[PDB]
Amino acid sequence: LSKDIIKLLNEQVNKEMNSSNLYMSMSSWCYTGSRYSLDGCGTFLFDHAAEEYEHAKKLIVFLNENNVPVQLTSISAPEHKFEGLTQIFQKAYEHEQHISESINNIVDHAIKSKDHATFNFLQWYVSEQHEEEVLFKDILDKIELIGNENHGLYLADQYVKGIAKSRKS
Amino acid sequence: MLSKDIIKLLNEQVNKEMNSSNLYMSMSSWCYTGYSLDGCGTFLFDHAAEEYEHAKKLIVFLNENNVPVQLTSISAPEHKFEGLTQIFQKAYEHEQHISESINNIVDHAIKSKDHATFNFLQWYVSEQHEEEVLFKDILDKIELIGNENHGLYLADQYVKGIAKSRKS
Amino acid sequence: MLSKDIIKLLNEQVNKEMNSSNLYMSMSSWCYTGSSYSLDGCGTFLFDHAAEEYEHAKKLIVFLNENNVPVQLTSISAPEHKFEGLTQIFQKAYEHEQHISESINNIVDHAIKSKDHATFNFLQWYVSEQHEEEVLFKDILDKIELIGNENHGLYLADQYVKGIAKSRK
Amino acid sequence: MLSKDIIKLLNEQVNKEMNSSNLYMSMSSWCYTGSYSLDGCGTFLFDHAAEEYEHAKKLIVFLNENNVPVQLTSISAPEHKFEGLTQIFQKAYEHEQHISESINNIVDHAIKSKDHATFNFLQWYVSEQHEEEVLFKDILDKIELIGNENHGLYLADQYVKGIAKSRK
Amino acid sequence: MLSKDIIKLLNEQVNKEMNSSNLYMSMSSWCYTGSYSLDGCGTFLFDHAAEEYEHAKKLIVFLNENNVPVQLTSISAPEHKFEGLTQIFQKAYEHEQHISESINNIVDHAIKSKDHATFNFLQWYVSEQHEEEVLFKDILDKIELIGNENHGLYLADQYVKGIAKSRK
Amino acid sequence: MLSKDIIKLLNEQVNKEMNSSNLYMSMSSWCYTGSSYSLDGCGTFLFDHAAEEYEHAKKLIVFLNENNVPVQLTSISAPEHKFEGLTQIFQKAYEHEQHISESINNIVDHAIKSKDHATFNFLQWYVSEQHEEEVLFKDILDKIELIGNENHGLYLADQYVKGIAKSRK
Amino acid sequence: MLSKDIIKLLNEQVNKEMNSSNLYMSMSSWCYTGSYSLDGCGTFLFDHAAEEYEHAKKLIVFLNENNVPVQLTSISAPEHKFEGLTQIFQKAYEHEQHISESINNIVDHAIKSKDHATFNFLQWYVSEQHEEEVLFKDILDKIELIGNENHGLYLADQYVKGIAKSRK
Ligand SMILES: [Cl-]
Ligand SMILES: [Cl-]
Ligand SMILES: [Cl-]
Ligand SMILES: [Cl-]
Ligand SMILES: [Cl-]
Ligand SMILES: [Fe+3]
Ligand SMILES: [Fe+3]
Ligand SMILES: [Fe+3]
Ligand code: NA
Ligand code: NA
Ligand code: NA
Ligand code: NA
Ligand code: NA
Ligand code: NA
Ligand code: NA
Ligand code: NA
Ligand code: NA
Ligand code: NA
Ligand code: NA
Ligand code: NA
Ligand code: NA
Ligand code: NA
Ligand code: NA
Ligand code: NA
Ligand code: NA
Ligand code: NA
Repeated sequence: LSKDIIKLLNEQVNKEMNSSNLYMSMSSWCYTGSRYSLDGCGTFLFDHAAEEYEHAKKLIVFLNENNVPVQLTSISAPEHKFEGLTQIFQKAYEHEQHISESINNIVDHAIKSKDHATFNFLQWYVSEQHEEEVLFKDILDKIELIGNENHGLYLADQYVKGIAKSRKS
Repeated sequence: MLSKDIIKLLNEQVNKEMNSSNLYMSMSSWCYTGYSLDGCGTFLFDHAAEEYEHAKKLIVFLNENNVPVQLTSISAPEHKFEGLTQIFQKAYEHEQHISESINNIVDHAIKSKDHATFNFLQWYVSEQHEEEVLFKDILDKIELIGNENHGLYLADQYVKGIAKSRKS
Repeated sequence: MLSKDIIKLLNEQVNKEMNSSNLYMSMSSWCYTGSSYSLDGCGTFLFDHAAEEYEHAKKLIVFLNENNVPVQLTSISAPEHKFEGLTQIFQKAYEHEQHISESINNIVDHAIKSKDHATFNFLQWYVSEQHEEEVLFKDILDKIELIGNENHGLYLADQYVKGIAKSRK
Repeated sequence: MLSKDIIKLLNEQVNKEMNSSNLYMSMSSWCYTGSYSLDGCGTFLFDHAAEEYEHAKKLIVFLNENNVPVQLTSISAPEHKFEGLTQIFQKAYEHEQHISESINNIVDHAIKSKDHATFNFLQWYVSEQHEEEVLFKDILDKIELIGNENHGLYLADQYVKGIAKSRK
Repeated sequence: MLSKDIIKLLNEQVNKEMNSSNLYMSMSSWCYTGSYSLDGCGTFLFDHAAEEYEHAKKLIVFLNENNVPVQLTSISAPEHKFEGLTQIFQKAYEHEQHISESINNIVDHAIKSKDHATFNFLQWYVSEQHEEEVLFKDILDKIELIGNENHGLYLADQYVKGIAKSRK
Repeated sequence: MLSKDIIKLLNEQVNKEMNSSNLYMSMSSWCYTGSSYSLDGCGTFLFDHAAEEYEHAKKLIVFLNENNVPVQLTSISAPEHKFEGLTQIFQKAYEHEQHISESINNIVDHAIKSKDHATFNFLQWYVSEQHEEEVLFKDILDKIELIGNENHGLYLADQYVKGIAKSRK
Repeated sequence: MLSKDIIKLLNEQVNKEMNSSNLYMSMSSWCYTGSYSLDGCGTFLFDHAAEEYEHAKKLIVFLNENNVPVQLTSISAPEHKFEGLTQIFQKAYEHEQHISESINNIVDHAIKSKDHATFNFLQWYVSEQHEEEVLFKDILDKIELIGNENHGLYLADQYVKGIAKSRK
């Protein structure tokens, strides 16, 4: 593995751990707010946090198997106060776009350095990340379609609860 | 509902478990690249993942009880270690510290008559105890085998067997 | 052998559970016929919860009989029957469950003080089930508040609770 | 809809069933602790108490489904002191005869007021109550046949234990 | 690791269980040969003796797995002469109450010293011992209910035989 | 009916088996915690052998009860607890098994002399099992001596015994 | 081939078994008709008679297969009058002790004369006879424990009926 690819992979491990924390904090906001219980969204975000940690694990396995040191850096406290349900999913979606871009950057570097084993390895991750980014866009758009007049938050929360349930099953 | 003190201790425990997860990943990586000791490396990786599972279970409990989760900043884990004995000695000491921290929570739950929380924590007391004992056993086996000749190989194979039997 | 204090607290708990069971039957009936819609989802849920409370009473009576302790049943007061609305009924129910949780904690505390470990051990199923019940009532109450009662809110809330009742049996 | 008179009689019947349930729990406890335990009789009476509560529940379902208010009354503290096993079963049997009579009164009323849906619904209850009344008469008579000289109480208790077990 | 005080109490508990096992073997033999054989009671007491040894073994496993030395003491010669069946079950019941109290003492100590892993482990034992104590009370009371006039001893022995058979 | 001598020898054998069981539990504990490594393979093996010795005691008690002979339990002396090393512990255990074999031979011999064939016949399972145990201890002792204690010898020996324990249960 | 002395002892044993079978048939009949029927004891003794004949047959097979002449003697008319149920089982038990002694004598002889094939063959018989002797002692003792006041004979007969049924 090249020096640059090693550095980018280590940074990606750290980004995934940071994402996991961020989504746990968002999950907690859904259940208890900046200090309603939106348990559908809360469950979905918790499960997504756990999935991000699974990505970090898979990257660590790859580093260990390739004999490259894993360099875990300090963990920053995630944001814990959010304005509302739309805003939380808008931040999440933007965050997923940033993660997509960071993976694209690694893949691009693997092509440039002719590291095709690493290119090949990363395909599961490109593909899963894309599905995640699209899923967040879809939920964000559904929250906006439903609206928050009357029982809109309830309907949105039930919609997201359904998505969470179907992705575990 | 939960007392202020119990909430604070539970949040601190979530952070301690995340910190443990990172520490064990760093130890795992030292095993692979610090000689490659893949048996120890796999075992420690799996133990890191298990600590994160403990953090998750605690977060579920907090969410379900409507208590805010406060994830804090954590220092980077130590990454340089002196040798295989020393790494397992540090790990074991760390597990004893985690045991003590859980005992403190359980003690506070008794004092504040929070028996729902006492009851919840029993799986965690039990699993943590099994972990602490397992680390002591591995440490002692590493010392029984010794590092003369192929001792490190035998120790690594022994630990590889433990890792395999605990996933199965 | 059980201490005098523990015997008295266990007997009081039998009587409290019978009282709770009747209270939940009365709440159930309010849902079906209270002064003015039929809320059969909530009505079914509360009926089922009433029956479960009586099962708690029965389990405590079995324990007393098996331990050779006399059961001392007192008069069980007629429950309250008039309620102001759906939110209020679930607010009262939730507060009532919190009171039951406290009363069990008090017994458990006394078992520790008198070193009655057998009784401590017996009571753990009850601590655990009670906590699940208290949380369930908090969740329903919060959902009722999220939905609101503008337009078909009450219908939505009732359908939500109907679904919970069905999934728990 | 159900007539006013029938509604009142049905609610009174619910209350009688709840009252019976409590009385039989108290009788059950006397068997266990009223030394020595009559656990056969104690189990049988406990189970009969539970069955009476099942009847109360069935009646409440019918009221809820018919859109009629359920009006639960206070349940009086039951008798707790009894002179002996014969006397307890004599009281129980007399109590079951009273419950039979109270059901007959409702059914009679349903015929007179032309509430045939209610008449039809109550048939399971007429039938089950009759079986209960007969069962109590049979047990009481068996207790009398066995007698209490020597180990007569033991024999009676074992007989009733057998009945309790076969009915579960 | 386990505290010094808890280690000592746990070892004492092992020894109490071994002592109980021997006492119940002696009581079993009195039933068979203390003419006539009370083989129902004899079988029940033998089986209970074996169960006490199973408790001793479970405790020893816990000590071995926790790296604590097991210190077995001499087991005193048990009482072998008894006045009758009531008296034997009265002694047995009192003995079970003493064992219950000794377990409560350890559990209490575990709470006070914050050894929650040990508290958690001991719950199976608290629960099983309570069932045993109650079972002895029930048998003793049944022996008293049956009496010894005529074939009372036979009836009592057949009752206990039935219990022994259903518990296997 | 059993002779006086046979009754006394059978009672003595009950007490010897209880004493053996305790001795093997103490040896087991030495393996796990003796003054200085954890030898859990040997520890498990010896625990299991202790339990089996107690099963021998139980079978003899059943025979006495069924034959209407009083069981006369004496005090069971505390076992020895300090041992010098792995070789020495298995040397003591093997010698102890040889002594038990002799004590059974003495009973069998007395049964022949008193023409107590029923007792002779009963004792054959015990002669046979004891012989298998004695041989097993000789085999382990010899294996411990073949491996030696230079380097990881103790570890190898402990793994060997662990395998025997596992295959016997 | 079998020695002359062993052949004679084996033939005598066949004859003893045939004689036992007849004696137990007579005892069986006394139970049924010696008013009232003790059919439990009657069935048990009949079945035991049949079992003794099965032992005779097994011994005859061994003699035939070893090429030794079987010499059957006259079977003496058995006792037919007995004083009561205790006395009948006391005679039966004493008879079983005599049969045990006669088997011990043959086995002893086989050791002394070095006929180990015969020693080996006889082990099933030593073992079965011992179980029979013990069973008769147990029944006799139970008859004594129950007593004959009131319905004691009925209880004893039902007890033995149960044994007969479980052994088939
Ligand atoms: Cl930070
Ligand atoms: Cl921070
Ligand atoms: Cl009323
Ligand atoms: Cl001691
Ligand atoms: Cl002859
Ligand atoms: Fe709508
Ligand atoms: Fe009788
Ligand atoms: Fe080697
Ligand atoms: Na992602
Ligand atoms: Na841990
Ligand atoms: Na209503
Ligand atoms: Na409740
Ligand atoms: Na009583
Ligand atoms: Na319904
Ligand atoms: Na009433
Ligand atoms: Na009835
Ligand atoms: Na006896
Ligand atoms: Na173990
Ligand atoms: Na002792
Ligand atoms: Na016990
Ligand atoms: Na050791
Ligand atoms: Na042995
Ligand atoms: Na007759
Ligand atoms: Na043949
Ligand atoms: Na003859
Ligand atoms: Na015979």
